Amino acid sequence: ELRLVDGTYWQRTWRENDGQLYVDDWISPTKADGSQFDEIPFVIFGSKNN
Amino acid sequence: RPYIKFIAAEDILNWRERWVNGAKRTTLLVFREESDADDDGYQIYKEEVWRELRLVDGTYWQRTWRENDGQLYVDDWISPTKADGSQFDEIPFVIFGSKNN
Amino acid sequence: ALSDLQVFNDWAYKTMSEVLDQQVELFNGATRGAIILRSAGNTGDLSEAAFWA
Amino acid sequence: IIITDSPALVSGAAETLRHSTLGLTTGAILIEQNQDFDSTVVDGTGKQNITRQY
Amino acid sequence: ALSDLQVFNDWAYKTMSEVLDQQVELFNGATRGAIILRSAGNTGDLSEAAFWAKIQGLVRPRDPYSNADVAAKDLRQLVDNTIKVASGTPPINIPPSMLRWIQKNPQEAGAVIGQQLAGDTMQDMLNNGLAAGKAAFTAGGAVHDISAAGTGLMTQRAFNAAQRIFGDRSTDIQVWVSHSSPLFDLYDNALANAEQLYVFGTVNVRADAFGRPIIITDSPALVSGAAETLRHSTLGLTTGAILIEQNQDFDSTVVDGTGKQNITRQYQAEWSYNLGVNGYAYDIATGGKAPNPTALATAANWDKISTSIKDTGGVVLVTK
Amino acid sequence: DSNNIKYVREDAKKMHKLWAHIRMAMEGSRAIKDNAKEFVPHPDNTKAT
Repeated sequence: ELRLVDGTYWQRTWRENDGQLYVDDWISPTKADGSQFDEIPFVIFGSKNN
Repeated sequence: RPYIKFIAAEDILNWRERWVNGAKRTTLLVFREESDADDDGYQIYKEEVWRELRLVDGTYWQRTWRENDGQLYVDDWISPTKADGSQFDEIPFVIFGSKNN
Repeated sequence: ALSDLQVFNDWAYKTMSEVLDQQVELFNGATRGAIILRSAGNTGDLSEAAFWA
Repeated sequence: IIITDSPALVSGAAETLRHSTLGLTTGAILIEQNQDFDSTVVDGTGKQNITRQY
Repeated sequence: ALSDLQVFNDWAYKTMSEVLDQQVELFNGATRGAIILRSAGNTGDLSEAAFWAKIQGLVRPRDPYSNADVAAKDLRQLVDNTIKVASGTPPINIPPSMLRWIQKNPQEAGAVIGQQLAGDTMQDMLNNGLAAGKAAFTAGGAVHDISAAGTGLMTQRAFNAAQRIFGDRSTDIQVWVSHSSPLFDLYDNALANAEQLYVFGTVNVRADAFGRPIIITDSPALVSGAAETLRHSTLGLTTGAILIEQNQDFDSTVVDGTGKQNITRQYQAEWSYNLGVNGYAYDIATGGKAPNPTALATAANWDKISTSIKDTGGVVLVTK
Repeated sequence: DSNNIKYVREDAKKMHKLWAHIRMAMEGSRAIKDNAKEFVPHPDNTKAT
């Protein structure tokens, strides 16, 4: 679950066990130095354009 | 002298594939060897000798089966050796084809 | 007392079968060509050959 | 003299037992194998156990 | 749960087969070793092991002044036992001609029979093991009944009775396996505590208040009767109490029987396993050489081998 | 003892027929016309008898 609040990247993941959705709290991945992220690490590439 | 036989496609009539130490090793291989009986007369017989190439505990052994006068001969197991001895680890028989050996 | 003890005897499977009785390994060559063995194919019930009498 | 206990040569019983010794030249008896050897194994269901026939 | 109705990679592409509705993950570590699922074949229709017995009069009082006459003693050798259970599969009529549904899948028939058969095979193993364990423990005199007292099921007072029965060695009981209804009765009694030893944060305890977690499965072997005569069976197990041991001899054939206007394609499967209960022997003569669940669950087909109940592993509790 | 030195594998037995027919095809017209009974079915079995 990728989200962008105030230009900042947050994510949460779900684990499902035959219909047991275990939700995780929203988390903030950061780069090696820090400063967290400015855009979502996800690109949708198509035949026409990305 | 060593002799390179040529075993016809129909002459190879038995073979066996068994793993030892996790390896493709051929354990049994039997092929027919054809010949013509040598008598003073002029009739041509057609007498066959069957060779049983066997590999036990990584050692190559050999027998020949002969057939005459209503019986089936068996000869002693022999272990052919190299000029340096040490017998053998692989049966000296190769089967080839279009796909692979 | 061996009666109180338990005895299991023993068993094994030799995976061996008796083949047959009479001698049949005289067929070709042993009879000096009297009886021979080929791998020819024939159909119907009969094969002919003509030899000019 | 080549020996085999073939029932064909016996052709007799009790006192009237008539063993037959036949002599052959080269090529006397001709037996060709038509190499048409069928060997199917059919298996069935519906019983308490899987059945197989050779 | 999963729907996967959105994308159809293939027609009914493993999407659902309602594979099973009963919890069957009760083997080895799942049962804390109580029901160990193994794979080691053995021949014949039995498996007999022999071990020495405990000499009953091993230690005797001695009168030094007069030894009198020496009492004659002797040593025996008990026999263990492990019956082999045979389980098959009814002939399954595969539709050879694809039947023209919204999902046209001929070979998916066998493809899904594989997984459904695996699930039902493990279910059958678990159910037969539980029924045989109940039968053996009942034949050994390791049963308690609290049906006549009160509602027929106490929250934790029930488990203390089984502890009393199994005796001084009660520590080695690790797991109770039970139907879901006893657990829900446990919750209901805990949710309204007479002696308030429960708090809202600790009313959902799955354990038995002694460090023995309750493992829940809806096995038909643990229930019998209906309405007023309905009874639930809860049986506690030590390590290695129930031995279900596969022989890995699964056989499967597909036959084109035909014989009718349309082709007939069938499916059949065969397998076997060895069922053993610690401290008990299956009476081969009284039962059968290839017993069925009716014979396995029937008492008097199990004999007590261990001298003491403490040696054998398992106690059964009946609750209504 | 087994004493079946002449035993042939089942798959080799299966391949004997194809091997023989390949030998016949390589052989020439004589072998095929000697055994055209298989390759050429009779136009009428009722007449064939």
